[PDB]
Amino acid sequence: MTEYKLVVVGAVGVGKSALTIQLIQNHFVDEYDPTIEDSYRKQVVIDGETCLLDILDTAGQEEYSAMRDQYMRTGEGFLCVFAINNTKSFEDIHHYREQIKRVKDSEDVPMVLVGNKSDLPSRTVDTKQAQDLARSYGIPFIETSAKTRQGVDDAFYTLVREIRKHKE
Ligand SMILES: c1coc(CNc2nc3ccccc3[nH]2)c1
Repeated sequence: MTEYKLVVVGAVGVGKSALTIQLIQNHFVDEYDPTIEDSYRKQVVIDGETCLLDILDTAGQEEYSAMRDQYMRTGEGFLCVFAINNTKSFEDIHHYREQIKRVKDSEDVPMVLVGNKSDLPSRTVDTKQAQDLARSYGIPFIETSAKTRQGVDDAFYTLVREIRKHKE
């Protein structure tokens, strides 16, 4: 069986806990609790093939910098999730990308750009911003609304295909 090493990252105030739980047991929790290290693995059918998704959600604080290079050495797919309500996270994506690219040590990297909290009326970061920024990276941007379950699975399937075809 094929294992997809994916890691969930982002900023504080986005709610990665809801993103992980929604994809695992299919539940949405409004409660925000900072998780450090939890195991999130589930078998999903990708394009007619059942595969095991090995996902590890990590911290998003600057307090945890030493363990950064650790999970970045095993994780193949980095889930850079930001929030449209937080324009800071939009910028932090570049810094995070820089750190990731620093560990990856490669220009070509199959990653995606997804944002949460798209259900909030306080949209600080508009679509044009992300869509235009994606042009510089060379990777598409996907809107992930875990609130109403829109784009959740869709954005996850594309990532797998990009990585699968890259291994071929
Ligand atoms: C118990 C503790 O970790 C596990 C699963 N391992 C695991 N390695 C990973 C490396 C990168 C991303 C997710 C990963 N997930 C089970």
